Amino acid sequence: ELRVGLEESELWLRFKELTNEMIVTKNGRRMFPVLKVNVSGLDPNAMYSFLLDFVAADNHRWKYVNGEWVPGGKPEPQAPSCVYIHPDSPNFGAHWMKAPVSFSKVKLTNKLNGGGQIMLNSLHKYEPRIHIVRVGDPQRMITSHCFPETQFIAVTAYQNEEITALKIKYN
Ligand SMILES: C[C@@H](CO)N(C)c1ncccc1F
Repeated sequence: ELRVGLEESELWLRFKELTNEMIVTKNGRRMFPVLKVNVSGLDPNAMYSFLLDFVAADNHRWKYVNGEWVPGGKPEPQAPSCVYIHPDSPNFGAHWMKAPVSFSKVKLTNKLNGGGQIMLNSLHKYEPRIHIVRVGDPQRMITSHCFPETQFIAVTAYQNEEITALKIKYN
């Protein structure tokens, strides 16, 4: 049976209980923590690509008020559908399953300034989602996993000083 498990779930949860924040910049910022998953029950002989996108979690934006995240207005029009191809794509099931799959090079941006970056809206909540794409398949079979532990708000700067501190502590 295909299983995709979140690595360092305990670490993600320490950020999620504060409300997680990720920085977006003109030139794109790598994530901390890094999304890493373990994979079982692929066909070790088949070839697959791994894709990552970010699903808008709400029909409103957020604001940090009196040390609390609160609904902060109506949303902006949704960010363009940005998909990151894991640089090991395409590869054998055996490759994907032998060691955790790390998305360490993906960059979050608030400008469509190219470079395979993911465009997000500041002060909007996103949930990372991994797709597994079987190569050479006439049915173009895809599997999608969502990682609710990894929810965060895109920010141009940290709002919660505890998040700022957590990021320095564990990174
Ligand atoms: C929560 C911590 C242990 O305090 N832990 C599970 C960690 N896991 C991965 C990277 C860094 C970590 F520190």
